[PDB]
Amino acid sequence: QVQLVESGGGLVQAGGSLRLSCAASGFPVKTEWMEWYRQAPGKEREWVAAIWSYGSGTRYADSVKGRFTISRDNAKNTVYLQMNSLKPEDTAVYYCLVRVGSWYHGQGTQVTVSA
Amino acid sequence: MAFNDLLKQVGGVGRFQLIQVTMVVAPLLLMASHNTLQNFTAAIPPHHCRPPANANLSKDGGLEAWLPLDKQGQPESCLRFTSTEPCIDGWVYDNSTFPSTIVTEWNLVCSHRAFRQLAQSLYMVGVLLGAMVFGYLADRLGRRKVLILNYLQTAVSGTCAAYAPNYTVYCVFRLLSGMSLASIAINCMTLNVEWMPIHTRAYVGTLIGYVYSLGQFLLAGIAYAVPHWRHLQLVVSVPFFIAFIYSWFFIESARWYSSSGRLDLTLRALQRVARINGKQEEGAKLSIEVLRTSLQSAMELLRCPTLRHLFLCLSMLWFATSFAYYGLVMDLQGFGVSMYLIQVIFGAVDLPAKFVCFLVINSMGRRPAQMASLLLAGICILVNGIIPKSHTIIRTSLAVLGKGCLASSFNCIFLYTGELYPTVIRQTGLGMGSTMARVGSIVSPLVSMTAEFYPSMPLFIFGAVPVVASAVTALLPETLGQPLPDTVQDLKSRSRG
Repeated sequence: QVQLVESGGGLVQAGGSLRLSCAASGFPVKTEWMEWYRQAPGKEREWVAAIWSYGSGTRYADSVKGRFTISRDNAKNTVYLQMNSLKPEDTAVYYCLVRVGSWYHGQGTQVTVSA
Repeated sequence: MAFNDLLKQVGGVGRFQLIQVTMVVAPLLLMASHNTLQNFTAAIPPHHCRPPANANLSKDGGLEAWLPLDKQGQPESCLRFTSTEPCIDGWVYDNSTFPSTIVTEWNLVCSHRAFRQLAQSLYMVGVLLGAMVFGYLADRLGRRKVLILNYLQTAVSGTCAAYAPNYTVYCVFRLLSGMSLASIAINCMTLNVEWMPIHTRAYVGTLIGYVYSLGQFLLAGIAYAVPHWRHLQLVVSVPFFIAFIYSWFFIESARWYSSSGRLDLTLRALQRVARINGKQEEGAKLSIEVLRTSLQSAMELLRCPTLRHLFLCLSMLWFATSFAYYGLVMDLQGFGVSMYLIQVIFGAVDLPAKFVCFLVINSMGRRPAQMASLLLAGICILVNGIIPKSHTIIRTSLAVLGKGCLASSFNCIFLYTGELYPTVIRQTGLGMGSTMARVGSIVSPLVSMTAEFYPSMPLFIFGAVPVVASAVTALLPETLGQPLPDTVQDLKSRSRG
């Protein structure tokens, strides 16, 4: 199967920098939809980052454009979502998605902005 | 020394002929409207999976949690999240632009996406059948009984398709509608040609073209007036009921009566026509003895080699022309501009294109005009299909240029095929060319079915077919010298020259 173990969570000061990784196996990272979703505590699913195969297209959301960027690594078969200019409302759990039609919702990483 | 002498003797410019030819061609507006109606009656509005009622939207705070988004910024059109699972609680549509269509009533969407095109292909199968068999049935029965039957059948089928319990009823009634509509389209023109004298031949054809274009206008007018599909189909099909009601007032063509072996009916019809035309005195001299003394095949098509090649090339020409024309006409949901405006613009460009090709063929030639119409149409369709969806006004201008080119190619191919075949088999050639065009309209929706493999591939095929048709159209020679070939041997002798 396809495993999307993800790590990078922790305690980071507001406005800090973090590079969380979503390790992949069993398929190249340039073939399917490496999407991203997050659950703020008490909030519903939200769309933040998304890429398509071969990396010629990439789209963001209203609260994501111009502030966060998504990267890929074909050699490591990993997709990276760096985090800069955090706000107190950004605390969430980021979900890694294999495909738009993938039942493999990731286990998620807890990101805290603190003060 | 023929029926034509009696026709001038009876009339030719009288009130009866003009009133009958403006009264039998009026339903061609709805003929064109019914042919194209799938644009407005089966438009696809934006849609997405409906979240199950188990989840509460009050605590969700939005519908993004239960709907994946595509690259365009809209919710997914076939899929739903699990907290992924396919649409199993149906779909949700909007009513901002299209209040209702067939793809809204019977959710003809992903995993049923092909069924609307299948219904269209079944309607065109009905067209082909109701031409092929009803031509023989009209030759064996008449040209007025067949016309009234066509009016009744098209009206009944239109209403019954407007009220369809499910999709299968819709497809079957569309097949019957195609039957009747092809029969009326191919019978009204021949009845008008038979009744009217030689002077207004192809003048009736110009009138038919004008009526078709006016019907293209009228379709957009009704669509703007009535957007609901169950009401749009009813409004477009109701006047066919009054058409069947008042079409008992037609008068059978005297040529068919004479060809049936009886001249008493021909004499009665001619005296009636003289009576309504007001010149009873001149028609009084008519009698049975006067009529008698004055009124005096695919096998060989597929046997003769030169005839085989001529038929094959003309068949490909009709195939490509109808194929591309219908593929372009019945695909205007994704052209940016509103449906009604682009429809009336297509109807508008219909006329100047026909004027231009007529001027060119009467000045330059027929084969070059057909070539420059078909190749330009194919190029326009290709460059329309390769341009990204973001552009709207340039795409619409390209589409209207393409339709102008298709109409010019239609006129050119009809004229050339009329003045190309030998008089022995010319009528059979024209009929088989029309059959080829009808099966082309059959196959065009089947090609458009394959949008699932690639969204723009139907346009690619619709534009690639005419290009290869024009490329392989090589044996057909120019006919500007007006030789009017009579027999196969004369065709061979003039072929070398």
